[PDB]
Amino acid sequence: KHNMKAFLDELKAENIKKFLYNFTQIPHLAGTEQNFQLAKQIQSQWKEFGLDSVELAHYDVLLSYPNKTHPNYISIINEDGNEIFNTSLFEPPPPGYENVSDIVPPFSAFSPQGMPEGDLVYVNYARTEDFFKLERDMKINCSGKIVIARYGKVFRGNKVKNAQLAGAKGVILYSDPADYFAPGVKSYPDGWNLPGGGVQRGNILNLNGAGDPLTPGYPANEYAYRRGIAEAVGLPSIPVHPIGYYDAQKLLEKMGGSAPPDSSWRGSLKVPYNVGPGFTGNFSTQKVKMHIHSTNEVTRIYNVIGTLRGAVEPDRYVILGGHRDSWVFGGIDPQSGAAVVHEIVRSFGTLKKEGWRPRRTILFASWDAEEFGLLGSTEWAEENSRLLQERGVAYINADSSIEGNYTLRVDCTPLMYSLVHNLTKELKSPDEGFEGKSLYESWTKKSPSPEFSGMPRISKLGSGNDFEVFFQRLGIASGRARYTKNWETNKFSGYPLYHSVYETYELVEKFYDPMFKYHLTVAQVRGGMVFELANSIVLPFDCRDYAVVLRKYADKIYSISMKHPQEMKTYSVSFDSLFSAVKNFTEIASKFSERLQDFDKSNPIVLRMMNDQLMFLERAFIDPLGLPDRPFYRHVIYAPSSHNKYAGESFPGIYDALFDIESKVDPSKAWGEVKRQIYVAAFTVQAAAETLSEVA
Amino acid sequence: KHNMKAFLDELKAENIKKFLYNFTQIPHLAGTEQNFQLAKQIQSQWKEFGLDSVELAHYDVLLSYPNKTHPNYISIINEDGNEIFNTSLFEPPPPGYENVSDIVPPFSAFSPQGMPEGDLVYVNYARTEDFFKLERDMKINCSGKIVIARYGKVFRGNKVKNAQLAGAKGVILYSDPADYFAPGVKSYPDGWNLPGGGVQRGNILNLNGAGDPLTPGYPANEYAYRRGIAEAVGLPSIPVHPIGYYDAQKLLEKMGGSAPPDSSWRGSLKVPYNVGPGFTGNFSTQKVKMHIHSTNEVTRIYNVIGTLRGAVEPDRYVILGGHRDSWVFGGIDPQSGAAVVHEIVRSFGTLKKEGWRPRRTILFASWDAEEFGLLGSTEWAEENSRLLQERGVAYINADSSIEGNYTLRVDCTPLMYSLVHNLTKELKSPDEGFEGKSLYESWTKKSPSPEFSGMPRISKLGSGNDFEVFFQRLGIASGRARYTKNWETNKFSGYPLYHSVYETYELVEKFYDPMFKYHLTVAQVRGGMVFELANSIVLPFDCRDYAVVLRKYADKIYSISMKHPQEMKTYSVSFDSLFSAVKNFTEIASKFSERLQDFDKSNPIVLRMMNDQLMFLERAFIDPLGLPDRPFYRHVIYAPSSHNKYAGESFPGIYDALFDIESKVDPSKAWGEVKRQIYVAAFTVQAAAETLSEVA
Ligand SMILES: *[C@@H]1O[C@H](CO)[C@@H](O[C@@H]2O[C@H](CO)[C@@H](O[C@@H]3O[C@H](CO[C@H]4O[C@H](CO)[C@@H](O)[C@H](O)[C@@H]4O)[C@@H](O)[C@H](O[C@H]4O[C@H](CO)[C@@H](O)[C@H](O)[C@@H]4O)[C@@H]3O)[C@H](O)[C@H]2NC(C)=O)[C@H](O)[C@H]1NC(C)=O
Ligand SMILES: *[C@@H]1O[C@H](CO)[C@@H](O[C@@H]2O[C@H](CO)[C@@H](O[C@@H]3O[C@H](CO[C@H]4O[C@H](CO)[C@@H](O)[C@H](O)[C@@H]4O)[C@@H](O)[C@H](O[C@H]4O[C@H](CO)[C@@H](O)[C@H](O)[C@@H]4O)[C@@H]3O)[C@H](O)[C@H]2NC(C)=O)[C@H](O)[C@H]1NC(C)=O
Ligand SMILES: *[C@@H]1O[C@H](CO)[C@@H](O[C@@H]2O[C@H](CO)[C@@H](O[C@@H]3O[C@H](CO)[C@@H](O)[C@H](O)[C@@H]3O)[C@H](O)[C@H]2NC(C)=O)[C@H](O)[C@H]1NC(C)=O
Ligand SMILES: *[C@@H]1O[C@H](CO)[C@@H](O[C@@H]2O[C@H](CO)[C@@H](O[C@@H]3O[C@H](CO)[C@@H](O)[C@H](O)[C@@H]3O)[C@H](O)[C@H]2NC(C)=O)[C@H](O)[C@H]1NC(C)=O
Ligand SMILES: *[C@@H]1O[C@H](CO)[C@@H](O[C@@H]2O[C@H](CO)[C@@H](O)[C@H](O)[C@H]2NC(C)=O)[C@H](O)[C@H]1NC(C)=O
Ligand SMILES: *[C@@H]1O[C@H](CO)[C@@H](O[C@@H]2O[C@H](CO)[C@@H](O)[C@H](O)[C@H]2NC(C)=O)[C@H](O)[C@H]1NC(C)=O
Ligand SMILES: *[C@@H]1O[C@H](CO)[C@@H](O[C@@H]2O[C@H](CO)[C@@H](O)[C@H](O)[C@H]2NC(C)=O)[C@H](O)[C@H]1NC(C)=O
Ligand SMILES: *[C@@H]1O[C@H](CO)[C@@H](O[C@@H]2O[C@H](CO)[C@@H](O)[C@H](O)[C@H]2NC(C)=O)[C@H](O)[C@H]1NC(C)=O
Ligand SMILES: CC(C)C[C@@H](NC(=O)O[C@@H](CCC(=O)O)C(=O)O)C(=O)O
Ligand SMILES: CC(C)C[C@@H](NC(=O)O[C@@H](CCC(=O)O)C(=O)O)C(=O)O
Ligand SMILES: *[C@@H]1O[C@H](CO)[C@@H](O)[C@H](O)[C@H]1NC(C)=O
Ligand SMILES: *[C@@H]1O[C@H](CO)[C@@H](O)[C@H](O)[C@H]1NC(C)=O
Ligand SMILES: *[C@@H]1O[C@H](CO)[C@@H](O)[C@H](O)[C@H]1NC(C)=O
Ligand SMILES: *[C@@H]1O[C@H](CO)[C@@H](O)[C@H](O)[C@H]1NC(C)=O
Ligand SMILES: *[C@@H]1O[C@H](CO)[C@@H](O)[C@H](O)[C@H]1NC(C)=O
Ligand SMILES: *[C@@H]1O[C@H](CO)[C@@H](O)[C@H](O)[C@H]1NC(C)=O
Ligand SMILES: [Ca+2]
Ligand SMILES: [Ca+2]
Ligand SMILES: [Cl-]
Ligand SMILES: [Cl-]
Ligand SMILES: [Zn+2]
Ligand SMILES: [Zn+2]
Ligand SMILES: [Zn+2]
Ligand SMILES: [Zn+2]
Repeated sequence: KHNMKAFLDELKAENIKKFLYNFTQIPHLAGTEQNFQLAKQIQSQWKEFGLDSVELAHYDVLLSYPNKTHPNYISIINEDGNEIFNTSLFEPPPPGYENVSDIVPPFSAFSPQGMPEGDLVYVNYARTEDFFKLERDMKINCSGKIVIARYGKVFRGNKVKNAQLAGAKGVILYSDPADYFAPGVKSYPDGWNLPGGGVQRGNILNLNGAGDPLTPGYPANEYAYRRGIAEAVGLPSIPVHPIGYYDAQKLLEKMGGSAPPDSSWRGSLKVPYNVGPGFTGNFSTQKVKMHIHSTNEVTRIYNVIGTLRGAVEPDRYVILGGHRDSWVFGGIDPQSGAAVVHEIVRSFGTLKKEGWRPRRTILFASWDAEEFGLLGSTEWAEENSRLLQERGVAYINADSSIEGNYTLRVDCTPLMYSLVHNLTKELKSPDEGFEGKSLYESWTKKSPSPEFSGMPRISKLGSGNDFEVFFQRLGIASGRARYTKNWETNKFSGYPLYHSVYETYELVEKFYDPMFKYHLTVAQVRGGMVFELANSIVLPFDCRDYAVVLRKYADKIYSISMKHPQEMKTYSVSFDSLFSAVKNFTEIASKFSERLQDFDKSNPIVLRMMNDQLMFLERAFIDPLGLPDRPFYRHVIYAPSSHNKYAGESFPGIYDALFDIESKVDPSKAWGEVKRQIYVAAFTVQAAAETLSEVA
Repeated sequence: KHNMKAFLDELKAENIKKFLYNFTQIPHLAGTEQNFQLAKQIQSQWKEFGLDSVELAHYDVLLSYPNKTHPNYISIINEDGNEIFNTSLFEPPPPGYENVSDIVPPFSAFSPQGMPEGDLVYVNYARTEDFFKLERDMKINCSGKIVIARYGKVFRGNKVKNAQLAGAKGVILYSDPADYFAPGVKSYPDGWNLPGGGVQRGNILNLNGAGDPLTPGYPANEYAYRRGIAEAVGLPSIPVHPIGYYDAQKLLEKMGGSAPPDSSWRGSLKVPYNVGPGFTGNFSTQKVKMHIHSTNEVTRIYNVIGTLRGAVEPDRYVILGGHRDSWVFGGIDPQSGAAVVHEIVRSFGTLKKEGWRPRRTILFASWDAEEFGLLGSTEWAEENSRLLQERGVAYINADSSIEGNYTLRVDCTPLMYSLVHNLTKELKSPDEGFEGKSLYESWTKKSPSPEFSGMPRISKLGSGNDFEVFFQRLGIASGRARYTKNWETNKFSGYPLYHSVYETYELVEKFYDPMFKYHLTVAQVRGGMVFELANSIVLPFDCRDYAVVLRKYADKIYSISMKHPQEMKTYSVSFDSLFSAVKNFTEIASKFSERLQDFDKSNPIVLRMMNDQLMFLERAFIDPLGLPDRPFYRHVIYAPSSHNKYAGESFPGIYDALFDIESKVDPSKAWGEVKRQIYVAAFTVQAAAETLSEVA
């Protein structure tokens, strides 16, 4: 028969392996011919796999590339203006790829051009709190300095924004062995650690959900009217360049000025980690000079969109999407995800050729230009926003299936918590020592919930991937699942070879997943979720799980405010409305759940009415006015952190109103805005609750 | 049986008459006790009439009232500062009402306080083109002058905005007999003309759809956080007061300076209509002084919301709404509408008591505070926006049923054109000389379409009534219908006794509609529309009618642009994308219409899928970013005119970008913005078209 088990049993580790090899032999950088050729290949294969239609959706977006005949690099210059040390022009290519053409050298995409020259200040991870420590506690002024920051902890675009706001005239980003070299493991090609010549590529935009910097709000189609570059969204104002730890050692070893303030500022290199500014006595007349010549260029990109039409509710869409573009070979990011999507489409297509169709329509997407700011997913969603907001049931992301081989890592809306628990209880653990046990059992053992015994950790959605437009702009229930490494403290830093030329097929096959069993398990989780969302008669969302988390978030935000009890008295700052709304949501959700299990199961209108109530529940948390100064982050419960795009923040409007409030010059105005955000949150929670009330 | 004919036959002229008398014996000013008492009465009666639930929804909004012990008035002062002439403190009350308490004296709601003193400039109707003529052609400077303007042609808030922008320090509004005294008709109480002591009340806000000035975006509930008055939306900065033509004659008779520029500036009073500034030689040292002491006050208002639950689609809402608050007795505005709504609810309730229910849910609303800026409808829609945008099928307004007795006047979305044609063909004309003929026949004869032989005129929706939030903010298909007077050239000026103490029951019964036959016909049109919208199996919308009008609007906007052919060449301004989108909409709508008539009529999912496509078609014209500087006008095809809130403008984003473009100092920038608006319009039309495509 044609059920979830038939779907899941058709998925094969060996196919995922074959696909990963196929997708990682040459670079697939967004906007390049090689990436268009792969788009055409996946379009052809998805048609052959059995999808009803498979189309390319193209857009012309702003991208950024180094100048091939004018390379980017950093120097130390002496007082004569001789360049006495230069950083590398490329990463040493991996064995057997030293003749591959078109490997883009390391660069920070969207850096402006410039040749700034100055003294270095070391800023640790360039986090908001690192800059607070420098300016407020240490009294070090970054104005007109070049800052050097280690990668890790937060999205690199936030580091750049923080350095600009501190008055830096350039930023150097580097990978410290403390963050990218696990003790006791060898460097690539002999292990999975970053070598000293390896460098992490990546964009440094602050788009806040806008998509293409030139066309915020509207798709970058053939007649689009573009902003001028001076009005573009999210571009950095100062030059930025990334380097490896061999080169960083050379820039850091001569650093003078103040000692590091404590040990959380010292990495693993044999240098003092002095903060500066500038070099010690003998070298105090030497300076650092950047040479950045990259150009921004409007360039065509291509999404592949595959449709499997639903048999009963073809106007309800379940979307499985992940990106195809890579920095170089994309052995983990993104092709370990794309190979999994490819096998899922193949399995669904096998069932379709046997006469089966899902209840609801399934859309499959291979997005382009994710690495340049989620551009392909965002432009397509802008083009199709009316269809998505009235018809979109759920979005399941599918970037890298593995970033480690320890346990599962899931981030999703609370509406999917019960679905994920139930599905993982029905899947076999691939883990050593859990033979014969469920994935739920191994995952719960290795990643326990901080709040509940016998349950696994599930995190908030932040951003930094292609679910952002669907979840934070449009309010479509979204989720993601992948295998990860131990110690989720380091989760925002990436794995050691992230965005380097060393992320290859061989890396995955030799060091991560030789039997492709972790890939297979992740295919069963993502595919199983899509199967349930597209086939369950009642949508598999539990509104009571939202009620639980809303109380947790309300307790958390109240606790932050209560660090300022005198101000809460003076300005009559009350959270009563917010707790009332959460209480009401809890009561209404409980009654709705009772009707959902009781309602006349023979009545397809009451069913679809109740399915519409479940589908539009995530949508109810959207505020059409957006969050302050971030018009494309419209979800009132969740937004990417203003300090770290990768992290989700709960009740973000109230959180940002409270952040560093003790430093605001006009406290009455500042606390007025806290009160306004409490009203907006309490109203939105109550409005969302009321969508679950009886409809008339 | 229980069909539309049973509904329509139950409606009685005599009941409408009884209700109108009942609703007009005492003033029902928003925020007053008398108006709360009437809300409670209508709640009780709607329950007794048979509705499933009837609730009050209350809000606390900014309202404005004169000071009872410090009256507003205008003077002419001599050089000694003696007040030699004062305007009236009240309108002489009508016969038998001279002892009615709490008649609010004439005032302009939301005027600031002030006692400005200066020279008068006469500005005709204070339209954008009147100010253009004064400053540009006549070289008259209004800076620091008091302007005097006649009512008519455009909404009074636009006059006030125009006077402020010209630098006026006060505005005097008056009713000229040219606009408010029909030749050969007697003054009230002997006829329906405005007496010389009659004065038109009315608010002078420029809200642009915001609702309560203190809470834009969110309902003014019990925990709302308000803006300070300095940040309130839409308040005027200069004092404003209205007067009758006896008083206006006294202010205008001494006017000197320049002669009127032509005869379209002269009204019917025996004065020169000199433009000023100031008075002629002998009186040149006299000035005009305003004394305004009104206060703005947050005040509770109450909407009555009645529900008749649908039998098959209870989660689909058809709304019939109109306001209850009046300036004084509200004999025409609004109680001639409210009495009709009351009889419609009574008829629906009779059918319900016999076991009938409509297919879809019908919501009935008695809105408060319409006269102070559409506040009650807008706050309720802000509170319920998530429910309305996912479930709202249609909104039918119900302000005054009659403003004349000549023929029908309909404004609606093109989606309702076919519904209105079909219904009026099935109704009897009440008109003299059309006995035995259809309403369609009399209406088409008296108000022919400017474009099509054998069809009636149907106008665009503008604003100035409670449909605004539903149609221009939320994108719910909306319509309105009433009986009107001849010569629709004067349609924006009102009938002579509009917003005066003389609008009484006696006015309607003696002079407008003694047999209540025009009221009955309007009840059959509004009720018949609500019946069809709530009961037709397929929603009674024809998307092909939108396609026709979109081509007309595209031709019109292209023609405006083509007055500037040299600029269109220089800046490559092309309308090709917009015409392409309209062509595509036309083709897709045609194919959708074919499926709608062909689809398997036994399949309720294809039906509801296709009903959802019809319901969300109006919704597709909403841009979540709004129009420039008008965030609550989000419909891209229609917005209230920026020059006249009562008039609708088509493709408003392009129209406003083109308006007076030859006067912009930076033509490249100005034409860039025209091109941006063409892209937005072309994109939105294509996106709306695509919602009618096959769904997968
Ligand atoms: C969580 O869910 C509950 C419902 O269980 C909501 O409760 C409502 O809470 C508000 C307070 O925010 C109450 O508002 C009060 O309404 C009174 C009149 O209520 C009657 O009439 C209405 C019809 O209009 C009915 O809906 C209702 O059942 C009652 O019969 C007003 O008189 C109150 O105003 C007076 O008191 C206040 C406070 O002291 C003064 O400031 C005023 O000036 C005035 O004197 C007040 O407005 C409302 O009645 C409650 N509804 C109920 C119980 O059904 C919560 O609001 C909701 N939480 C959130 C965050 O939305
Ligand atoms: C009204 O409806 C029609 C559909 O009937 C839409 O037509 C589309 O119009 C656009 C132009 O705006 C066409 O875009 C062109 O697409 C070419 C590739 O198309 C092929 O591949 C796609 C899959 O990606 C298929 O959908 C399609 O069927 C084709 O097989 C590009 O090569 C074109 O770019 C090249 O030419 C232009 C113009 O000279 C250059 O500027 C470029 O640099 C490049 O050389 C171009 O982008 C699109 O193909 C049309 N779709 C069709 C026919 O199905 C209208 O757009 C629509 N109106 C509006 C307002 O939306
Ligand atoms: C995840 O799995 C759990 C456990 O199976 C699911 O909860 C269970 O769901 C069913 C509904 O299919 C409930 O059965 C019902 O029981 C009541 C009597 O209590 C009866 O009236 C109904 O006719 C029906 O048989 C069952 O109680 C419930 N168990 C719980 C809550 O412990 C859950 O729905 C799954 N989550 C999904 C699909 O998202
Ligand atoms: C307003 O009234 C007109 C005239 O009645 C309505 O148009 C008519 O609608 C019916 C659909 O109920 C059409 O009948 C169909 O004819 C085709 C064959 O051409 C057949 O395949 C179908 O089975 C069905 O019988 C009829 O053609 C059509 N007449 C027209 C367009 O002239 C119109 O729908 C009404 N508008 C509303 C309800 O909004
Ligand atoms: C990846 O797999 C695809 C699909 O099998 C290969 O593309 C095919 O190559 C054959 C032989 O060269 C051609 O005849 C077909 O036209 C191709 N099919 C499609 C759908 O493109 C591709 O060569 C493989 N790539 C690598 C690097 O191994
Ligand atoms: C670092 O690179 C720079 C640029 O290529 C080198 O400086 C150049 O040296 C050549 C040959 O001596 C001169 O013709 C250029 O005028 C120099 N350019 C600049 C911008 O200074 C420099 O030698 C390199 N330093 C090393 C390898 O230590
Ligand atoms: C308007 O009609 C209503 C409803 O008939 C009248 O209110 C009723 O008055 C009677 C007798 O005074 C009371 O016993 C009822 O309690 C009232 N009913 C309701 C539902 O309020 C009202 O008096 C009429 N008003 C005028 C001015 O004639
Ligand atoms: C217009 O009204 C004003 C204000 O009431 C009158 O001027 C006042 O006259 C009284 C009695 O003579 C004085 O006590 C006040 O000091 C005056 N007030 C002001 C503000 O001037 C004025 O007489 C009236 N003019 C008429 C009726 O022609
Ligand atoms: C496989 C993961 C490590 C990919 C990682 N995302 C990611 O690398 O996306 C890119 C682009 C993200 C963005 O521009 O928002 C980046 O961070 O440089 C994430 O989802 O955490
Ligand atoms: C019966 C009509 C003459 C009522 C008329 N509307 C109306 O009087 O509304 C009021 C308030 C309108 C507003 O504030 O938008 C006004 O214009 O003063 C209209 O719809 O044209
Ligand atoms: C890149 O640098 C070369 C060589 O100096 C120069 O000729 C060219 O203008 C640059 N290319 C771009 C795209 O700016
Ligand atoms: C940092 O330095 C610049 C000038 O070199 C100055 O404008 C700025 O105010 C300084 N900030 C401080 C001292 O906080
Ligand atoms: C994969 O698992 C093995 C066994 O625990 C381990 O030695 C290896 O380090 C893991 N690989 C990675 C990349 O973590
Ligand atoms: C109205 O005027 C009176 C009398 O001059 C004054 O006492 C009162 O303050 C005013 N009322 C308001 C509401 O401003
Ligand atoms: C109108 O008068 C004021 C000063 O009385 C002046 O500021 C303004 O520029 C004048 N406008 C003209 C002459 O257009
Ligand atoms: C009502 O109709 C009669 C007959 O044409 C006419 O004399 C009268 O003026 C009309 N009333 C109004 C208010 O137009
Ligand atoms: Ca865009
Ligand atoms: Ca409001
Ligand atoms: Cl992912
Ligand atoms: Cl109306
Ligand atoms: Zn990725
Ligand atoms: Zn990446
Ligand atoms: Zn009215
Ligand atoms: Zn009115």
